[PDB]
Formats: sequence, C-alpha cells, structure tokens
Amino acid sequence: EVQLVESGGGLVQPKGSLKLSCAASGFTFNTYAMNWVRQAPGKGLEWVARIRTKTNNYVTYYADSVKDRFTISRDDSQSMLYLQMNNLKTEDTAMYYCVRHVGDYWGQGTSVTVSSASIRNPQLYPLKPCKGTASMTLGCLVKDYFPGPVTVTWYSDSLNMSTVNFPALGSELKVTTSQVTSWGKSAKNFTCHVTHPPSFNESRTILVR
Amino acid sequence: DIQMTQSPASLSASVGETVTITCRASGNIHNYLAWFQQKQGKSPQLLVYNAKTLADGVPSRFSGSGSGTQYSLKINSLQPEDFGSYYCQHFWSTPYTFGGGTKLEIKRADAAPTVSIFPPSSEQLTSGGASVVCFLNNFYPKDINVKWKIDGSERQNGVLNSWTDQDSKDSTYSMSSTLTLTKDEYERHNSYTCEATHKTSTSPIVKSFNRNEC
Amino acid sequence: DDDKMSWQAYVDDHLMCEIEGNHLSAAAIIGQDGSVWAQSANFPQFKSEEITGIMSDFHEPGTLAPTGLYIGGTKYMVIQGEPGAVIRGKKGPGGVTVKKTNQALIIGIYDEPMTPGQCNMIVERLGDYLIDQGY
Ligand SMILES: *[C@@H]1O[C@H](CO[C@@H]2O[C@@H](C)[C@@H](O)[C@@H](O)[C@@H]2O)[C@@H](O[C@@H]2O[C@H](CO)[C@@H](O[C@@H]3O[C@H](CO)[C@@H](O)[C@H](O[C@H]4O[C@H](CO)[C@@H](O)[C@H](O)[C@@H]4O)[C@@H]3O)[C@H](O)[C@H]2NC(C)=O)[C@H](O)[C@H]1NC(C)=O
Repeated sequence: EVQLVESGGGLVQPKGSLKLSCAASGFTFNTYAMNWVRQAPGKGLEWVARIRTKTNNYVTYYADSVKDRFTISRDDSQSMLYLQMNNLKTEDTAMYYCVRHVGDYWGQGTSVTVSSASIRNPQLYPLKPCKGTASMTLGCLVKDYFPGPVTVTWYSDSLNMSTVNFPALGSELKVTTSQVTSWGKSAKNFTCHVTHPPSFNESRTILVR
Repeated sequence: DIQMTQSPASLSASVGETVTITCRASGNIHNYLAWFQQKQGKSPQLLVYNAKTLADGVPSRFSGSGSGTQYSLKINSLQPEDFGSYYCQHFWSTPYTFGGGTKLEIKRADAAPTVSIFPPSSEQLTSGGASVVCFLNNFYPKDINVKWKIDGSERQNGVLNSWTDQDSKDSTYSMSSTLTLTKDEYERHNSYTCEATHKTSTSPIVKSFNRNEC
Repeated sequence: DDDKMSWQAYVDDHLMCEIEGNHLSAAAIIGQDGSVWAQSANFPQFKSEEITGIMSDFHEPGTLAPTGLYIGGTKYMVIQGEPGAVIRGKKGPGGVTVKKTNQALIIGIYDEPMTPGQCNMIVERLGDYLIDQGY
C-alpha cells in the first residue's frame, strides 16, 4: 500500500541544478516527516535532508555537505516531496531515495550523475548459442553507455525462468551483461527490454526453433 | 554532531551460525537507533527500529540490543538470505548520521562453475565489432581465473569480468567474461576457447568455430 | 499508526534513561483527553481540571500563567516555553516540561541535581519523534 516513487534524476554537468521529486501513495502524507538519503555508486549511505509536518511549521534540516546548496520542500495537497539541488559537484553523484520518518518505507531511487561527459544511449545485442550447441541459457549484451543505470528486464513465454544481471563495468562508456536460464518445456520467445534513464526504451527478441 | 562507527567491516559465517554487528555513537543517542539491511541493486530495508523493536515482516532471528553509546544487532540461526550490508542510523539529533556498513558473506561448501560461451551477435558483427561472451553461472568461492584463447593463443588485454553478489538461496557467485574485438580481427581466426580455473582439478572450457560450424 | 512499541517501553527507554549523569524524577505519556497512555512508578495522578487548564494554555498561550501549572495537586510556576508546543514550570530546584504532540502530551518532572535543559531535551525529543509519525 505504502509506495514512494522517485523521479527526476539524470546526468548534469558540474555546477548544474536539478529538482528531484518523490510521489507518496498509501498513507496520510501530511502526518509524516520525510527524508532524502543518498548512496554513492560504490560507497555507503549518507543522510542529506529532512522536513517536518505542518504541526512544527515545516521545519527543514540539511547536512553540512549540502548545507547551502540544497533545498527540501513538500506539497501535502499533492502528497509530493521535492529536493532542489544547485551548484552540483562531482561528490553529489549518487542514488537518491525519499525515506519516511525513521525508515519504515524507502523508495525505488533516482540516479544522478554529475560529470563533464555526455550521455551515450546504449547498444543492445542478442547473444545466442552457436548453431547446434543450443542450450537453455540465453542472454543480452548492453554495451557503450553513459551515465546509467540500465534496467534490463526479461519477458518470455516460459515458466521456471531465472534471470541473472551482472553489475556494470566502466567509467564513461560502460557495459553490462544479462543472462536468462529456462527450464522445463521449451519456449519460442525470449525478449530482453533495456531502459536508459533519459526516455530510452528498446527490445531485442531471440526466437528459438 | 554525533558520528557513528560500525564494526566489523566484513564478516563471513556458515549457515546456521550467529553473528553480531556492533555500532557506536560519539554521544548518548538515548536508544534512537535503527538498523537497515541492503542487498546489491536494491534499496535498504528496516530490520530493527529503536534499540530493540523489530519492524513488520522481519524474522525473529534479529535481536536489537544496546544502550547509551553502544548498540549491537544479533542474528542467530543465520540463513542464506542474510547476505548484504547492514547500516545503523541514529535519530537523537540532526544530523541523523548513518554508519560505515558491515558486509556479510555466507560461508558455504565449495562448488565448481558451469561455463557457457556465446559468439558475437549478427547486429554487433554488422556494426563492425565482435564480442565473445562467457557466463560462469554457479560456484563458490568467488575467487576464479579466466583465460581467453584464440586458436590456442592466449589473449588477456580486452576481456571484461563482472561479478555478482551471492545468490539468495544458493549463496553461490556468478561471473561474466566478455572479450571484445573488431570484425576483421575476429574473422581472421576460427577457434575460440573460454577456460576457467577454480577447484583446479581441470579447467572447464567451451569452444566455437567462427562460422566454420556456427 | 504504529502499534509495535509499547508506551511503557517509550517512557522507560527514552524518558527515564541516563542523560548527562542524571535521571528524570518522573515521566508519563498522556492523551489530550486525560487518559494516561503510560507513566513511571512515581508519576503523580492528574486532576481533570488540571489537564484542561494545560490544554487551554496550548490553545491560548499565556492563559495558565495566573493560575500556575498544577500537576498532581502540586503548584509549579509557569516559565517560558514554546507557544502551542511546550509548557514549562519551576518549583524551586525542580520543575516540569509538558511537550505537545498531535494527539498526546509528553510530561517530564525533574528535581535537583537535574538541569532544566536536560529535562527539556529528553521530553521534547520524544515529543517531536512522535509528532513525525502522526502520534
Ligand atoms: C515476443 O515477445 C515480445 C514481448 O512481448 C511480451 O512477452 C510475450 C511473451 C507476451 O506475453 C506479450 O503479451 C508481451 O507483451 C513481443 O514484443 C511485443 O509486442 C507487442 C505487440 O506489438 C508490443 O506491444 C505494443 O505496445 C504498445 C505500447 O506499449 C502499443 O502501442 C502497441 O499497439 C499498437 O498497435 C496496435 C496494432 O495496430 C494498435 O491496435 C494499437 O492501438 C497500437 O497502435 C502494442 O500493443 C510490445 O511493446 C512488444 N515488446 C515488448 C517488450 O513487450 C513479440 O511480439 C513476441 N513475439 C515475437 C514473434 O517477437
């Protein structure tokens, strides 16, 4: 029932500005204090901001790291939380979650990359067994993209379908691999659907004979 | 400000054993401390809120303990789904600082990999490139070595290697070796082998014939 | 509304814990209606009119000042607080802090050797903590 969905993340050049949003559903949003928490790509968690309810005049508390640059706000009439970011530094590149009170419910997360480089939409290649060596395992190769992340999701007509995604590898141009493993009765269709943050959607279909 | 120091940094334990992760504050946080578990690629999840109160849907094998400046999280009867990292956060005064985290690996019986190779795609080949991909799917421990041999000649410069976290139920790692080349470079030769060394009795390998049979 | 932590646990582990070497003398979580949700062993028994006077000062700050903060038949002189949020009283070396939540009242009574700032700190924190869940 309780669901927090972040949005707005993306790639921004240094000293840029960006406004992340968080949509809350399933609870009376006006009665709870909200948080923004970020996690660096390989590092740990860091608390960055908190806002209070109408009872205490919507007070706001920030971290010294983002003290004079970031602004947290809320619209309880629309059950929305916002994080305004200005003068974005490299150290701000992280994934951002909205968090309710002490952490009972977190959000999916929105990724933000602060870099001088330019967005490269990924290239998807279907990898099939060699003719005659056919096996249950199939997969997809996502290559040469920035900034990430990519969400590779499988759709097939088989049951007992296992999906293993592998962490991305690289700075600037990154690559990543996804493997599907089917068992039981054979299926005719194995389609992998890859999403890149700036409204990039593409699919590659592997038909089996 | 109240900074918090967590220990240990990494812990490994066979299934069924018991571990405690301790977390220390620079001042009395008066039992305003929460525990979070996080797995790779997903958002954190609250296990223990306040010193000892378990959140909804948390197994009772998590005992939250502590007082004053030192608190700890006990996990008795460890289960294979308890891999990941654990962070402690205080809520006494702003800033509500997190911790450094403790990565938990699940000690497990040794298993050998299963290697499956794949040749370059039709779309990559028409793009001017070629990448032979190799998926080692289930093994323990994560330490493993890979060797790409083109016509029996070793090549090591252009291979990328991706590792995964432990499986939720098998506690087995997985790995991906992808060797990328140009179209002329890959079309000159015919035999491609992907070899892995783990338990070291012998190296499991798979091969393709660059359209000679493919 | 979270029902997983007992109000007794709140008063015991967040109101009567050690702060700066001292302890509160007594503490309680009470509803604005007057129903005590939890209270320590030595917390006094309120009177109905005393709670209503407290609540009237929260509704109009400065109205309890002529009467005084009456808690358990004991008269405390009202001192400075936060309008509509905190009501404070002094009875010589001791005193009391009443923090308002959305539905309840957090009350802490101290005596020497306890400073008023330490009683303020503990009581008001649990107040703000529970306001942020809607409690
Ligand atoms: C192989 O599998 C892929 C994936 O399909 C998914 O998995 C299957 C196992 C099965 O469960 C499917 O139901 C499931 O979607 C198939 O590729 C998908 O094909 C459909 C049909 O083209 C696409 O659906 C489209 O969705 C659009 C919005 O999302 C929608 O606008 C499209 O409709 C349009 O066209 C019709 C016809 O004129 C018109 O009436 C509409 O008003 C509209 O204009 C359409 O519904 C999916 O996007 C495709 N991709 C994915 C990832 O789902 C594939 O067909 C299947 N078979 C083969 C042989 O490849």
